[PDB]
Amino acid sequence: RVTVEDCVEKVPNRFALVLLSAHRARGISAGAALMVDRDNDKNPVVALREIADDVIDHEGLKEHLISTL
Amino acid sequence: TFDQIRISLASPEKIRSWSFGEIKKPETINYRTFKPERDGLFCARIFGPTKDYECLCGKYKRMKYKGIICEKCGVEVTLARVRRERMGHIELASPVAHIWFLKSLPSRIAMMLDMPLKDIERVLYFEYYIVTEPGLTPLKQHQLLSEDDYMRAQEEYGDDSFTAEIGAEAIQNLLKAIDLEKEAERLREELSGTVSDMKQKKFSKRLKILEAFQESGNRPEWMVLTVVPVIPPELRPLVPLDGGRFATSDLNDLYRRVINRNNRLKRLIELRAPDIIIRNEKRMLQESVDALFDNGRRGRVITGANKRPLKSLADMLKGKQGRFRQNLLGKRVDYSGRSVIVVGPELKLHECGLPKKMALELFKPFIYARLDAKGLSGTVKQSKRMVEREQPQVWDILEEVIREHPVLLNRAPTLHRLGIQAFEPKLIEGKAIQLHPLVCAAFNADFDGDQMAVHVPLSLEAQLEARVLMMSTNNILSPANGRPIIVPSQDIVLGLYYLSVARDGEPGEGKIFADLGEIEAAMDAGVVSLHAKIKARHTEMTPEGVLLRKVIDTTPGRMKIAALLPHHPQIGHRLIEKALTKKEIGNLIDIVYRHCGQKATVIFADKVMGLGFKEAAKAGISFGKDDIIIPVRKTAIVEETRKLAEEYEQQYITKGEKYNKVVDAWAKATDRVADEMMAELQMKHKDENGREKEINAIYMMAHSGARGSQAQMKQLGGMRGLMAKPSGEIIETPIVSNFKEGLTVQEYFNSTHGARKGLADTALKTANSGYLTRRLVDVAQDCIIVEEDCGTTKGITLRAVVEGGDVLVSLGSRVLGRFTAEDVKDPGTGELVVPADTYIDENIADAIEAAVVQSVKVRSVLTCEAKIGVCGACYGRDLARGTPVNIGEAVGVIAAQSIGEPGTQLTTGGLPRVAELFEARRPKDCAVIAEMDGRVEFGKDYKNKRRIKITPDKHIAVHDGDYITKGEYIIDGNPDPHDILRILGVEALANFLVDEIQEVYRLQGVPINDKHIETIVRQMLQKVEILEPGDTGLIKGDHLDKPEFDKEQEKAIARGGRPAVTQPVLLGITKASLQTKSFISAASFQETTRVLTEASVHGKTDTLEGLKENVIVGRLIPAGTGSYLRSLQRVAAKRDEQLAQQRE
DNA sequence: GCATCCGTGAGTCGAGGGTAATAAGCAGGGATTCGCCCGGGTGTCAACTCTTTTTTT
DNA sequence: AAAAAAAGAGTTGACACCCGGGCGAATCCCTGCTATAATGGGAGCTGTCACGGATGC
Ligand SMILES: [Mg+2]
Ligand SMILES: [Zn+2]
Ligand SMILES: [Zn+2]
Repeated sequence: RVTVEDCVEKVPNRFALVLLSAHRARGISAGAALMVDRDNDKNPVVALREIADDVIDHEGLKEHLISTL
Repeated sequence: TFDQIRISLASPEKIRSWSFGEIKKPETINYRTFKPERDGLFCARIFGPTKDYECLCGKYKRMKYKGIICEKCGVEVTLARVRRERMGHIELASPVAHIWFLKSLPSRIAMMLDMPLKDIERVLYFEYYIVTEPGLTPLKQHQLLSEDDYMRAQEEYGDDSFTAEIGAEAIQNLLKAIDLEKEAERLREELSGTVSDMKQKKFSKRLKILEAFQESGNRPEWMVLTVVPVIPPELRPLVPLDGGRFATSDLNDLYRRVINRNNRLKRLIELRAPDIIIRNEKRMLQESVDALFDNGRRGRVITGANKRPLKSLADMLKGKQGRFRQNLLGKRVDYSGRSVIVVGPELKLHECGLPKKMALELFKPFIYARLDAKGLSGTVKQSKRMVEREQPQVWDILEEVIREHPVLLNRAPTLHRLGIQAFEPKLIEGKAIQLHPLVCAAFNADFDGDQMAVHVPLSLEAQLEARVLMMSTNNILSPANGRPIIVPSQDIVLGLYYLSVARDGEPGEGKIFADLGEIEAAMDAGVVSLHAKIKARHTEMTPEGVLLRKVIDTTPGRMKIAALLPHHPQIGHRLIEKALTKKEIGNLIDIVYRHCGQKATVIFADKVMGLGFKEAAKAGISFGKDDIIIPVRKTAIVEETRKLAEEYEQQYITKGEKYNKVVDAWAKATDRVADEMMAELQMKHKDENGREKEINAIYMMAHSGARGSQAQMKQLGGMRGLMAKPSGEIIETPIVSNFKEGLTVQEYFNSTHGARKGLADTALKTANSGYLTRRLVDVAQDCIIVEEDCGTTKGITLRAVVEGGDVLVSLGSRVLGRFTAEDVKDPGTGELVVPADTYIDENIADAIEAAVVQSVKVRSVLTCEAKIGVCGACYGRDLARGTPVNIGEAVGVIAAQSIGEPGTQLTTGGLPRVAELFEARRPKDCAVIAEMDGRVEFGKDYKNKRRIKITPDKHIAVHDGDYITKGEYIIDGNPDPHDILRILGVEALANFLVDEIQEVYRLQGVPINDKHIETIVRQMLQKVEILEPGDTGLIKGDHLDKPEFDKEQEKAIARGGRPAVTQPVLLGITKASLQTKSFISAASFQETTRVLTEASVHGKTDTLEGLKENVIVGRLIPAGTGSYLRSLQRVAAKRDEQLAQQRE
């Protein structure tokens, strides 16, 4: 229900956005979504909508998740 | 995990280590009870048990222990999966030579010890006798006495100091006695200081094979294998079909025959049979061995029952079951469906209709998970029972689960990347998949009988990845060129053209309307016509602020579709003044997408589609018999031409008369009636009342450009010209008739001939297009944008094409989308219009186009000198999106797809010309370039050819007296690219190839950007020769990375000696993958025989860097998402190493 | 340095469903395999004795 | 305010039986031996090019 125009404007890579939204959805699966309401939306769409009004430099947690074994 | 796949020769010790037991009896199964045999091909003791956790003979079938072994039976209890990973070996009484290293194109065994291939075949067939270890007696080594008299009568020189052997043992002893170091040292000295006329061609190959056998660690004696391993009993199954009749694979026959021949030879050796019978047995055994591997080199082995030839291991991996398209690359996929497609105007652009039957089956696990989480069901088994009976409550769960899950839809002939586009499924009745009228143009598929497949992404990352990367709303621009693909095809464009037309004679003209609502109310009452001269109030917002709504004089048809245009400068009611042609409406969607965002473009395309359909269904677009009219002057023109052609026949040379009478009388008459009917149709009739009655249907259809054309209307209403016979020439008989009137059988026969010729031509040329597309994707599959900036200052000059006094392509459109190499200066006025290195936007584009300017140096992918891959500072602006290309996007694959897309519609040029140009073969005998300067000297003294003219300081078209300079085009048409690259620079050859390809593609009317051609040309040139013997005595071609890495290492070892520099070498796209580094990418497209045998002796290790290797291994492709994930993993490893450094 | 001869290629998704032919003979001795039956370890039941939580006194 | 028992445990003999291991018996597979004279074999293309390479004097 939301275009990828603002998402590409926030992050011009167009490839890191997919991984960022996937990590945001995996985090919103349990105890999250305190920034934007659901509004009858699923996890990926709500994550993409929240990315338009959220910090884009949140890949630190994604990098630290696979930092060690 | 695993990396760095390595392939080399397998020694007998390794084969024995792999095998578990030796097979001795060719017994598959028992006839009374179907069970494995003791030593047969299907053995439980050798290939594990058949049942899972159940040994044979009913002793340890409890399945509680897995480490025990049945004493009486002799097989351990293990899962059935172990039967597929266990191999067996067969012992051979006599050595046998490998068929791959013997009958291959380059004789690998013949390359060793300088032995001809004709002599090796005689020794293997036991025909002649070879001599080795010669003494002081005659018959020196390598004598190869042919007749038996030389082996017995000529052997009267003592029973010692003379050894002679025959068969595979001779080759084995020769390979075991040969040395590598001494031969390499002898060939190294002989290579240096030699005339190098013909001996070099063999010495180079011998030195290469010797150095490969040295460093690889494979002895030369492994060619003659002694033990042959057997495939496990799972790839050659013996499953019993329905009815009790078994069905086994054809591989069991070869193994059974080999085992039988080996047992027969073993029994012969024990019985002490004569040499004549034992020799034939060894010959038959060797034939069975080297036929079990290939079965094509030697005589064909056909079974007595079946009439088809058996499929050996080599033929099983070439085209049918190999990794080409059967198992590795192309495989079946579940969670998919297929059904016919239909058109739906109510659906949105990102929504597609999906039948309830297909959706209920594809989303079964999702429905199960929803029923589990919703609480309406309990056990999973119970849930499986609820959907089987099709309860009415399951429909509500299906609509809730299918809310945002995108499904992938693709047509059968996936030519370009636009063929696969994701949509949002919506439940609908029926069994036909609904579709959008605008999206059907992208798939390139009519709605007559075509069917589309549907896929479902299961993973959450893949589901979310297709929404923002593969959605239909995002794919609005074609990847080949910046042209919108959502233009109205047939009906919307026709309706918009009908609404854009304005007629001076109409009722209710001259009134002023403030709002469109007043216009609609007046049209409802009928006081005002649909289109007529009217002055209304409309807002434009040209100064980017607020407008006073200045009055505009346009018809009610105008400003009704203009209201859908978004509010933005540079666009407004001024752009709708045109007639709204198909090209005009296509250009209109480009400017709205260029100026405004993507949402406005898609919403405008959605709004304009409904208006066009609503307007077309209200007017009388019905085509009738009175719509098509024949010109009244044609009846006189044809009779005048017939009367004029009569005098030419009585005069007559017959060839000249028949040629001049048909190309002048009928050619001029065919064009006269055409323009006559065109003028009669374009004329606007005036009704008695004073208003235009109506416009012709076919004329409007031809002018709008939706379906009608000029040639079609001419053949429908004109004279049809003259038909062509299958020979090639035009028939002299005049076919003066059209489809409206009757046609006799004689004139229809020629039309049938032409139609059948065209149909036969279009059926074969499409296969060549597919072959070229498959060949181009394999050569440019390694081109991936990895770096952002390269720092290169070089570039290639770009000029516009011009034919006489007119230009074909503007300089702004050609240079647009590429980063400027150097700061362009305005000609005449000393002003810098563009910086040194900046992105050429549309503003800079039309600024450079306004002021006249010559060619400008622009960076390109061919001039880049970065690391492996391609940087984003040389590719330029992306074609799919307005913004520049992102890092990780695959450029080679998209370039190959864009080059192969316009195929199947081509044709001295066309599809075969393009295929020959891309391969860079020999076009024809052409004059070699002089490559001299100043004074030119004579050539050869009539030695059947002119080699070269030296000036130290056949049909000839250049005089020896005139001076000659380097680059002079002294050559017929279609020059050779090899000498062109040898004499001139690589940039000249690249520009020539780009010009030729662009001309061949523009002669048919298909626009294609030169970026893809430049990328393909760069992928072509990747190897450089060697002229200096410093650190590398070879002269053969080598990859471009080795000298860049070897020269830096050679200079670091010792600056003394001499450097190494050599000009690059060109090669076709086919051979570009022949000598590639990774053998897996080469074995997929090329022949698997020459690729495997060549890479086997060298022992090349694949690093899994290319895209083809990751697809075969089943890993993430190093492009886009895969590239970003690999970069993240690399940075995480770096951070972990930094953290571990401080901790010690 | 040229003339003659032997390998590779041919798009892609869909339908359609199973098949088919020759035919020596008998005597010696062992290895294999199917029927019955005793049998010892596994189940399925009559039927004799401590504990205790109350429910009754 | 007191004081003993249907269950709950715990066994103790008492069958019912169910594949296992032998005893048989009935029957499969192998191998060799037959004495007038037998004395070199049957398909298969051949209605695509074109390239790209491997032998020869
Ligand atoms: Mg169709
Ligand atoms: Zn067993
Ligand atoms: Zn570059």
